[PDB]
Amino acid sequence: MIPGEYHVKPGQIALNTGRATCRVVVENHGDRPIQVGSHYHFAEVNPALKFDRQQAAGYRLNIPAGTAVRFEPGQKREVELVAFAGHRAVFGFRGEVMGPL
Amino acid sequence: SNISRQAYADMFGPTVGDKVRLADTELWIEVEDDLTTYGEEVKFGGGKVIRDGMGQGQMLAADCVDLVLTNALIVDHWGIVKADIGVKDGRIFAIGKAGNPDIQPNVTIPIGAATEVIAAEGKIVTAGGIDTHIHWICPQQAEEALVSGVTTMVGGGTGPAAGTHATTCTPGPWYISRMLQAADSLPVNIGLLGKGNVSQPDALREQVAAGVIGLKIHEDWGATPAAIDCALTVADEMDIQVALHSDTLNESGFVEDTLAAIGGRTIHTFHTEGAGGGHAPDIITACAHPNILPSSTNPTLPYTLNTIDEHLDMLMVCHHLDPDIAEDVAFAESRIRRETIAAEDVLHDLGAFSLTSSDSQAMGRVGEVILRTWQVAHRMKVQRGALAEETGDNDNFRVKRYIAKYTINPALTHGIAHEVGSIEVGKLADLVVWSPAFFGVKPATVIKGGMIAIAPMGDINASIPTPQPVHYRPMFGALGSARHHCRLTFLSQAAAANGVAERLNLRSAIAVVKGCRTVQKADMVHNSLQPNITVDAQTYEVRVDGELITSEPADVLPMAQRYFLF
Amino acid sequence: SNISRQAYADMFGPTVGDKVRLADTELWIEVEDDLTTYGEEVKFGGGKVIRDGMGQGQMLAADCVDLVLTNALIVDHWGIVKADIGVKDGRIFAIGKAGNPDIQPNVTIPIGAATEVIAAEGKIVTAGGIDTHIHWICPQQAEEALVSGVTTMVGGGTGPAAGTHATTCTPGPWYISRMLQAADSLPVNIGLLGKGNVSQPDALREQVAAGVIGLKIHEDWGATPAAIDCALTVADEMDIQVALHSDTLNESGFVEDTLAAIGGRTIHTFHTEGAGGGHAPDIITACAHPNILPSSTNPTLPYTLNTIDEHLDMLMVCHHLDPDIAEDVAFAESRIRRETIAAEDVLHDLGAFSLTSSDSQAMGRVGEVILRTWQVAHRMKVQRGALAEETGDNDNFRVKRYIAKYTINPALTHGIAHEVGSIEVGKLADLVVWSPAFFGVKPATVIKGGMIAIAPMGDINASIPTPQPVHYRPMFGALGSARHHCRLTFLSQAAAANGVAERLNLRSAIAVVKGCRTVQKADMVHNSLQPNITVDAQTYEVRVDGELITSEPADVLPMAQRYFLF
Amino acid sequence: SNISRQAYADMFGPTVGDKVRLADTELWIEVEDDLTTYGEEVKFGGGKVIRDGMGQGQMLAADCVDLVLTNALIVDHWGIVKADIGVKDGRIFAIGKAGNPDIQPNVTIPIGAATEVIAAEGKIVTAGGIDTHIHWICPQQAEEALVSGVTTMVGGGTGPAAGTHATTCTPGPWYISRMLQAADSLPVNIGLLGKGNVSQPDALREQVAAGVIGLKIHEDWGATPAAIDCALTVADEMDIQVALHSDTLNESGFVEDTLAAIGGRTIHTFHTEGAGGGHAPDIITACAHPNILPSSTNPTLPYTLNTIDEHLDMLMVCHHLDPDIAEDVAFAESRIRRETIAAEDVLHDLGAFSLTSSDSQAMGRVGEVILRTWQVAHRMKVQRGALAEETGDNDNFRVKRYIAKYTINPALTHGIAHEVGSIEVGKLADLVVWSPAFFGVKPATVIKGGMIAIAPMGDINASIPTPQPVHYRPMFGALGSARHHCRLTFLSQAAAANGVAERLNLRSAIAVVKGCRTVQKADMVHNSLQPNITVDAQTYEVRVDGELITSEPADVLPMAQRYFLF
Amino acid sequence: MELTPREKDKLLLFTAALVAERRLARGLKLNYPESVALISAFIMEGARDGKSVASLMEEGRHVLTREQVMEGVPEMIPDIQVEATFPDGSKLVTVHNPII
Amino acid sequence: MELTPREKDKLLLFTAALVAERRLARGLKLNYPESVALISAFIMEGARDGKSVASLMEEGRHVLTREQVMEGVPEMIPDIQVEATFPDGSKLVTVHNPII
Ligand code: NI
Ligand code: NI
Ligand code: NI
Ligand code: NI
Ligand code: NI
Ligand code: NI
Repeated sequence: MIPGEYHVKPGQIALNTGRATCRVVVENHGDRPIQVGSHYHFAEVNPALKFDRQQAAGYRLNIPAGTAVRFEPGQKREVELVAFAGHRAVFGFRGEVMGPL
Repeated sequence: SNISRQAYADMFGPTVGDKVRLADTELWIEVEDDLTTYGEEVKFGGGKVIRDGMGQGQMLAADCVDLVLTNALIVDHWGIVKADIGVKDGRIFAIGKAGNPDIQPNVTIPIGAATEVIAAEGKIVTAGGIDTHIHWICPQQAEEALVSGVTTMVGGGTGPAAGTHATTCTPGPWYISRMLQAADSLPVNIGLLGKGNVSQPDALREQVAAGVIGLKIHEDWGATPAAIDCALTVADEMDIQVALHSDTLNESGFVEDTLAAIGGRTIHTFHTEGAGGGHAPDIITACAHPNILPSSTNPTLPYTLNTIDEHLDMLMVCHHLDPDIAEDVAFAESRIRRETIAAEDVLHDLGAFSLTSSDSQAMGRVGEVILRTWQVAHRMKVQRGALAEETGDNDNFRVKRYIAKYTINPALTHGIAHEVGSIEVGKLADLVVWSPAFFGVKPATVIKGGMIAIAPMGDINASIPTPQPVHYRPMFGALGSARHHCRLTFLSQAAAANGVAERLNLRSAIAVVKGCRTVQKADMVHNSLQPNITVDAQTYEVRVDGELITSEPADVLPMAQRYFLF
Repeated sequence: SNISRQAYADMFGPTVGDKVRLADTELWIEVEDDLTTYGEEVKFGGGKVIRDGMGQGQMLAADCVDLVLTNALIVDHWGIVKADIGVKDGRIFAIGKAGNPDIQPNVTIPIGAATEVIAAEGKIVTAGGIDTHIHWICPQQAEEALVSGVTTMVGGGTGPAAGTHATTCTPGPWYISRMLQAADSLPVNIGLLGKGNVSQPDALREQVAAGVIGLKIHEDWGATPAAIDCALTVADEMDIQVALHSDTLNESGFVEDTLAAIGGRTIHTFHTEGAGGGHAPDIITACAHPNILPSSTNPTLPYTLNTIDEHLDMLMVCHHLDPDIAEDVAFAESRIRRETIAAEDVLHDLGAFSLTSSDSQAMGRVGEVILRTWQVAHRMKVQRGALAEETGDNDNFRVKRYIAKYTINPALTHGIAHEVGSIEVGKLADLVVWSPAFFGVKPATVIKGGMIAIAPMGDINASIPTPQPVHYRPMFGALGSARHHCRLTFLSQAAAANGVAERLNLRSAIAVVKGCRTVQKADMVHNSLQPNITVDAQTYEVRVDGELITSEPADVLPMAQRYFLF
Repeated sequence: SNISRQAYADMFGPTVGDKVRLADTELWIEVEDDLTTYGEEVKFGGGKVIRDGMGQGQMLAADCVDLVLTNALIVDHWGIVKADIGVKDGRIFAIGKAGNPDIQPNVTIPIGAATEVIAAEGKIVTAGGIDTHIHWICPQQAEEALVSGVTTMVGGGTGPAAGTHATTCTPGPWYISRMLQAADSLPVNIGLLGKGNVSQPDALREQVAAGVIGLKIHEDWGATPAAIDCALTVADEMDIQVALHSDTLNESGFVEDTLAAIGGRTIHTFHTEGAGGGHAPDIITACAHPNILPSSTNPTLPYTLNTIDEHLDMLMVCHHLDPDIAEDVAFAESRIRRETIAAEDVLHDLGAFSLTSSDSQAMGRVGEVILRTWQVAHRMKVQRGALAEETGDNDNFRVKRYIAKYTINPALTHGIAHEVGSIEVGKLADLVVWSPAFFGVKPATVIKGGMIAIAPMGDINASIPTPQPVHYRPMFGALGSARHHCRLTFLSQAAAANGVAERLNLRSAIAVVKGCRTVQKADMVHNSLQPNITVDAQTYEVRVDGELITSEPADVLPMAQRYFLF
Repeated sequence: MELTPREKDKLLLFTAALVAERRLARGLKLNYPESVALISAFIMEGARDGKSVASLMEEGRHVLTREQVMEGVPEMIPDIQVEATFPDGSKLVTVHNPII
Repeated sequence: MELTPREKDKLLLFTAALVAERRLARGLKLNYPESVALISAFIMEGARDGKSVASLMEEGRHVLTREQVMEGVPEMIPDIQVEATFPDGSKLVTVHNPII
């Protein structure tokens, strides 16, 4: 007996189903580490990360909510992106869109 | 992408199908529904979701909530579901999916710059409890009750005076006025009960016009057919509730005579089992009636090995009885009965008894209403198994039936359900956050009117709020003017119309009671049973439809020695 | 029918002829009268008398009392009697026979639906004490005094500042204003004293107009003939009292010069024995004068084995004296005299000294004014026997003479007897309920303005209010607005007329002082003796009519180690 | 006549040339000046100077001060001098020579009947501290800070909610309104910070118009270039300050990008060393800029043997990080760096870092801002010796440079220096009296608005205020209305103009912030250095002009185990 | 720990009993508050051990005797009451005439 | 003494630990609050003695074992945190999974 214990049924949860995704190879050209959160507009991340910013427009990382991907200096890796939903309006970040799309 | 169910539970709390153990009891709840869109859950923290342009939008204050409880496991009379909770203007705005409509789907609770966040993932959230049997013996009772998870307190008293030690009555205009003023200083919603024992209607009307939301008929002041009729007549015209503690001595008549005096009019019977007071030995038969809203006080809940021994003495100091006077003691055995005490537990499990209450410092424990209600559910599960209404391999229905006993039913009985009593939109945001391991015992956070009023707090000088010693301390929602804005003082319609609030210069928000005369047993949520019950005048055996109703005394109970220092 | 006297006492408290021991002292009081009709006593409880149609009537609130103290043993300057006490609108309504005129005889205190009940059978009830020598060093002093049975506190201070550590003065308009505002937060009636040490009248008038009810002349600020004359001149025109702590150093003159400066004008002399301050070594000779109202501070009361040893050091930290400076220490032996300390006790027994006070945290104990007054009475009974005024085999007169010292006499001295000071109709209901075994030590209930403000209270979560731990806790009468309604802030007539209360937005009830210039030694109840007293300048021996006045130091005292944990 | 220097010091405190040790540190201050006329010093007590016609004059209240602190040793950014301090109308009236112009020479601070006295001979007096990094996690924080010597608290929060646990933000109009109301109940001056993380200006303007005096930009809500620009634009038009906790993850850019976003606009950088948050690993390079006002939070001050070990864990519970998530932990080593932690101490000694703060219960200790600031000064003296600016054989300059860090500089940074921050005429009388042996650890008296609000107080029932147990207890300046009159609630100019105070019915005095946009690094008193600093991206080594900046970890510190029970 | 007000209040009872305990050990005759605290604390530990209410109501009368307390003390304590968490929850124990 | 609020607050932790200490001595299995108080107090004394944060984070895991506490208690205490005045000032000690 463990007070307040869970009895989670086994299996998995499919995340962000029914949405467009794409894979992008990203490389950290900066000299300091960079970490990106799950809902950040990927196209507006730190300029030191080199990748096809055009393809990443309107996308965010296809990872569980609240997690992140770290890029050590010189690190190269392919990441999977998932498209923003809702109104598909972007405000904030580096201020590159500040509107729909 | 994909995530395993266990890792998911660890990050955002349990989801549909997952079961959770309530504290150290044998009760298990199962998430019936989840209002989220997997992958779009909102979480706060460094690099998390709730950030500008992401999980937080660009709306103005008017277009977003003031507070959001993220990933909560709601346990209420209407369901056990996973969802975000939005609070706006001190009230429940919505139960749904929170976030930013700009980039996320299905957002019903918008989060903006003006939104504070409470992380509830892994926690159970319930409405604040409502205790309708409070003896205002001392003001310290409010903090004790708030700490246990009770946010509304209805009762009567003037302090440690004989009348109050024995009855829930705030006698007359002057004392009623004084207590209403004092009420502004307490961090719980409050409603007062006047002395209803009089055979002259005007004496009662004055009290209602002064501010009480109900009248207590108590035998110590004379619970006679004349007094009862008078109180009910006034209650019927002023829309206030009547609470009853009948004639234990059978001095003016037996239970059938009292029932006859009531004449089918709506009335809340206090401690219906009788140990707390009432026609010996069959006051319990009252729960069979359509116009009777029955409640239990907590010392007899649940039936344990030490219950009887303890009661024989407790019943002396409360009612000012003399152990040296034969008549003052000889009736003890007629008032404390193993037979009705064992039956009371089953009657709750069947939904015949609809409310639980304390009877604070007058044969009841103010900080144990919630705790004891769950101990009874545990004991009944252990002894009787699944309820006829249960579905699935969980105790979901039993949980909804019992939580209703100290939340929505007390609210309905006293005409305040339009304001408090459950987690429904528009109601005051009186919420309690619980860690599953401490459910019903020690809350993580107690929210009043949308502001945290009390919570466990560690070393004030520490680098974080968690270092020892951790103990409950008053928060901003309990301070001066902020407190006034987050609590309600309930008044009768007549008092509200007479300008009583302005006259006494009451600072807190005011609410008016209504619908006290129209509620009946059928309106009690999940507890509307009207059993054909009888009590043998000689053996004291309780029977429903001829079958004997009884249970066995517990030797050990959950939510006890594992959690308390003393 | 018939009932034996013992069983009667056990049920309703003692009656005419019965004697009662005061705590663990040698003092015995005897009930002088009983206002009841035997068989018609009112008692509250299950099946008792105070019930609808029985001991409780059908009247409206306006025609019955709000509170009734049943079967009380009143101990006041006017008598020691058994009676019910009625309280209406926060004031004493009547002392008599309570009940319902419909079925009972001789009812003078009607009980109705609007009446709360306090069962006082077996208890002694007294007026609340009045301490007129308070140094407002810290606000915590109020709770300490209230717990001991003191309900009115007169004094001066701004907090833990040097001026206040040494003198009872709230210096000027700004500080006076600030303290009056702070006063609303304390559960005792309060009146402030300004700094009276100035030779320019206007500087004093401003202070009186600001709100003080008196002026303290203290040697630390310069108790010179010029300052004294100035203060008295202002006192005579503004109807406020002057408290004096004379020139111990004999710097400006001897006691005869100060007396000459006073010029027959009314004045309250603080700690008249001198240890607390005053012309060394004969300030005590002041009690011989008609215009002098003399009081004692409590550390010298009563003369014990440890008194002298303790005083030599205490007299340093208070007045900011340097033990390394010869002049600051050499006078210690001139200020602390065994001779006058032993005489002071007898002077109280004879009625030459009329008041007792504390001198809170400046050579005095705030929670021991009442306690010490009774210890002196005990010690005097033990040493001198019955007073010339006693009648019967009891200490009734000695008890009335001593209770007057901290109740009615302080009230008369400061012009507030029209409001407080005794249990008489029309006065504010500041009452203290005591169990005989704890009389003068630890009260059962402290009532302020008709609401219980503090009382011993057990476990808040318990089934009854009696379980341990039991300790004093604030009640509703001490909460916010209810407190404001049950306490009085005393103002000078000029301040009251100037609209000071409205200007500072004072929330409590306001009372105005009056009759401070017309009281004289002859007006002090049971303590009006003007002895022909002399003090030998060399031996310090006190003599009255040539006879030496002295007493012996106590090794053990009642109301001490049997009651206190530390 | 003549008196020896030692006897003089013992009587009136030290004078010109005398040195004093600060607590148990190695820091020594030397009295630079004395404003008295030898032989004419004012001292209070029996037979002392402050008496009618002597050191006290005949003036009316308007012509003399309400309070005088006699013979104080002032330690402020402008000097270390001996003088009397006059307080009138709750503000500093004069620093000079007190007394009576009638008989004494050079009197600049007149003492009359309306004057209270605080004896400060032998004590050090300083302005009250100002903590600008408060997380309003619980109200108990105010008493803790006041006890340590901090009288103004600026920060944000709604209580123990996730958002507040992590950031100093009071989100939106409703919560801002509620906290402003709650603020009236606390004995410290208060100013709130809103959530500045939004890319829509109107959402920020509403918050400023609601009452906040600044906006906190925090990474947990998204410290992006867009959010930063938006907050600063609003700050520039509404004259409020912006506090920054940058993007530690380097998610939106590196430190150079954030600096670029700031664009030379005025901004207060929180915990500039970075352990508390900020671009890893070079946020510290911000102190090189003219528009940046840099502060430190206190856990890293000063560098000790246990610092690193402790931080690795503390940085988890604050920001809601998961130790099981690689990304949530892997960066710990990038945020907690021995290199920058050791350099921070030297940067303070050089005047590159201008403020100290707590970061209450979110990686900081509310009661240790003052204490830790002095521990750093001690450690730097020990390691580096005299500062280039020192003159004489004392640490006078180092003391002025460090006291400015928690007094005047925080005041200037947030636009409240016109009201508080130092002991200068016209400023609110928020003063702290210290015994030299307890300097910076446990104060003798804490004065707010001219009334003592908290001080150590002994046994309430004792004959004097000094008997044990002695512990801090609230005084009159912390009670109800008196408190409202002695504290300030700071509002933005827009809020003040909109009638927010009247709308929420705020009872305390109101002050308006101004000059938040015009302050720059050059305005920081004694701490205006803009070093050419660099941080090696790989080694994390801090360099100024190419030279390595570092220090050694302390094994034992003063103001620690010798003073605390736990 | 998450101590509620009632748990903290009992810490005061416990500490008061520590005082009495040491004094009794020195061989002193206990006064009123010391006697109440000593017996009360004994009952609380009894409940922690799992003793029944019935057993404690009895055992509580054998903690202090008339020769271990000051004169008049037994008469000042007609009974002692205290609640504690038994295995079956909070229960009230009333000890009548505890000092004989 | 001039005790600040934080010092007084710690007196409450200390007293709570005295309770647990006596119960463990009687041979009882400690509950939740007793376990937290006992281990916490141990750490505070450790700091008074001058032990390092690193040492205490380790030693704290050997105060109580799974057989000395009630069922479910170890799971109710994933960690214990307490601050105290070390020779080098106040420091936070976090003991992970203290009961094994
Ligand atoms: Ni009842
Ligand atoms: Ni009741
Ligand atoms: Ni005096
Ligand atoms: Ni005095
Ligand atoms: Ni930060
Ligand atoms: Ni912070």
